[PDB]
Amino acid sequence: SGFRKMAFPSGKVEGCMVQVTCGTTTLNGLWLDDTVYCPRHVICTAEDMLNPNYEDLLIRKSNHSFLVQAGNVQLRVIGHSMQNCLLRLKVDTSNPKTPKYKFVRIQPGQTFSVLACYNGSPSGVYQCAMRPNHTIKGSFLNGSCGSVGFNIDYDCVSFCYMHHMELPTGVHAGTDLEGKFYGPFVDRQTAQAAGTDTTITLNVLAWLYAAVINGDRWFLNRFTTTLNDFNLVAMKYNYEPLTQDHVDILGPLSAQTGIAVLDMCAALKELLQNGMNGRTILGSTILEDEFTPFDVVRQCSGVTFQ
Ligand SMILES: CC(C)C[C@H](NC(=O)/C=C/c1ccccc1)C(=O)N[C@H](C=O)C[C@@H]1CCNC1=O
Repeated sequence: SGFRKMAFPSGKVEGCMVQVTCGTTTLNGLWLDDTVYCPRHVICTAEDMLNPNYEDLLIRKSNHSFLVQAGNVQLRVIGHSMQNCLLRLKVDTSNPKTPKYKFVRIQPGQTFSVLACYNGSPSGVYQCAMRPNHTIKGSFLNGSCGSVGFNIDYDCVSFCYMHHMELPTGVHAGTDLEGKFYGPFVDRQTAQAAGTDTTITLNVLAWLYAAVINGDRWFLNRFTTTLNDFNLVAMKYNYEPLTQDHVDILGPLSAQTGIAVLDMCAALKELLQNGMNGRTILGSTILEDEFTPFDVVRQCSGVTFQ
């Protein structure tokens, strides 16, 4: 029993974090096979960071403008290129600790683990949701750029995020591992506002199913609702519209609890309209939206506490 925001075990990723220095700027790089990936603003000085032209800044560097340190071992750069907002450094050594990996671009509402690192040395692990507005509510200080977000399937690491910047509201923005930003952000030392954000309705629902799987039914009711009538309430409460695909996705959790999706939607509509009346759900006083249906199936028992 229990339900916690749970990261993936970070060991396979720890073995790939390195430190990358260029001039005075130092940040983290990801070392896989014979390549180190890292944010391209490592080649920027304080002057450059406001309005940098990275094509121009980069051609002025050689391979030996870049210092790559893996633990104590210094790694020799033997090639470099720019891929969107990333730099690809080829090094003379292949990382023997490289795991089976893919690069994926996650979709809004999906979750991933973050391995926060400073000077190429892992520091902490936590679980994040890609918000609809393409930000993540991370925990990052100066020096954290190059930290990665990842999921782990069996023994394959799916890298999906590299950290680049912090927005004025304290949330974070970054790229996939091809250097393409999530959301409309750019790597420039300027304030850029997150778009307005929304609650992830599919995740709220998967988590109410987790509560029932773990044996708690107090919030259910006798009513039901149409998709459209639910979506009138969701829009009043700044919840994402529920679609027929999201209903379909909840099929397995609906099956395991015996609670039809639109019945659970009627439960959520009532929770939105009346509040929770000083009660908790899975230990929380608010409706949680950073667990996907995949997260719920992964963590809960396949046997409901009936
Ligand atoms: C050249 C750019 C892309 C670098 C990036 N710059 C920024 O994140 C600037 C953010 C900002 C906030 C308010 C007003 C104006 C700007 C950065 O510092 N990135 C840092 C990576 O090293 C991570 C920051 C540092 C503090 N917490 C973080 O997540």
